[PDB]
Amino acid sequence: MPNFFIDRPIFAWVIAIIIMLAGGLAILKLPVAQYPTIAPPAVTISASYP
Amino acid sequence: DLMDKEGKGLIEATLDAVRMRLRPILMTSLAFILGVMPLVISTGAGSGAQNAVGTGVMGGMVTATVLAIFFVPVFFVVVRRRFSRKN
Amino acid sequence: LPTGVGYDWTGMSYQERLSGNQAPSLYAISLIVVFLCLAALYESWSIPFS
Amino acid sequence: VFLVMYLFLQNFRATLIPTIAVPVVLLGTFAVLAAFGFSINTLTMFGMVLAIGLLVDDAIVVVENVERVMAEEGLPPKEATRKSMGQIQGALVGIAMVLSAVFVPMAFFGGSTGAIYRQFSITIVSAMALSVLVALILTPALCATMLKPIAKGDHGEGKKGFFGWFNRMFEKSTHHYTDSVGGILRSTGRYLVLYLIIVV
Repeated sequence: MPNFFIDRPIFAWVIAIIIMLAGGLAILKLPVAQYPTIAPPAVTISASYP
Repeated sequence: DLMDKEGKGLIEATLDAVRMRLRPILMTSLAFILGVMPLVISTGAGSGAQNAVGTGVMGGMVTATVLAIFFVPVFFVVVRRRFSRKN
Repeated sequence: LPTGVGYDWTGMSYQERLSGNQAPSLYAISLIVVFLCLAALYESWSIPFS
Repeated sequence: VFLVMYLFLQNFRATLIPTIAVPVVLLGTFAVLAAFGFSINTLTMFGMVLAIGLLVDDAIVVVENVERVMAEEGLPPKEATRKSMGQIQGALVGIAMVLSAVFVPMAFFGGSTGAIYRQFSITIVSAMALSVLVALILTPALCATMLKPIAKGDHGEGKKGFFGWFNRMFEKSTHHYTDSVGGILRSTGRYLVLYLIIVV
């Protein structure tokens, strides 16, 4: 059953390319920020009055 | 693979499996430690994590790969050769 | 126009102001995915190109 | 990683097969978190550089096991990788199963730091999972097609000099290691108790 797709090796190439351009679409799609937001939510309601 | 597909005694099947296994241990070992050369030469930029943890898994290699090459077969033959069945 | 002057194109000109057609990128990668999927169905090198 | 990949078995053909297999895996990693939308991040990027250490040596365990199995008896590589994919369809579902088992706790943390552990967790989820999958299908095809039908039982009688001489060092250490199997069976006695003292 893997050998069935050894018998279509170009099929496995195609799977690899689907990975290449799904992943290329991802890296040209995914946003960038170094710290995937960790801290708990903290609303800081503040005020000011002289 | 060499238990009942090859129904021999444990030791010689262990030897063939540990020769055929033996070249993987070297190639994986040197391969990975050359993998972690940049981790250990690094100064700055996560340097605690790649330096400390790179050396940590490096010591994982040398205190695992060239440690338990001896230990895994003999643990197998004390589990089996002390606690197989009677047959 | 004098200095300190800007402007805007909006409406459906907001839509085309974003993009009129990113379609040929999708015809491009559509040609890609057609090419490789037929390279699985053919299961053959460049026989799909016909 | 690529220079490592060429380095070992001294072939300008065979060792070049898995190399191009390598980065596809890691970029598929991004596709997996495209399922998650998780942005590229220095914690996650560091967990995936450790993780690409992990799938490159997963890559060389599967392709070295394949290269071995086709190498020791030298038949046309169909049946070689048939038996090989027998034992490592078992071993691939092995390493995926137990490796998934080692970082489902990383999935099931609490705490915000524990959510960072969730990020490393999904990182090696991607690495483990798709690495095992491309080893399952893509690797036996690549090894099966564009390699050479080699001679049977060939040890490399023409490969000489420092290289095959180092392979004579290799068999020297191999039979030396066989003597280590007997004598360090006696030192499964004394290295049984030495194992207890090093573990404590």
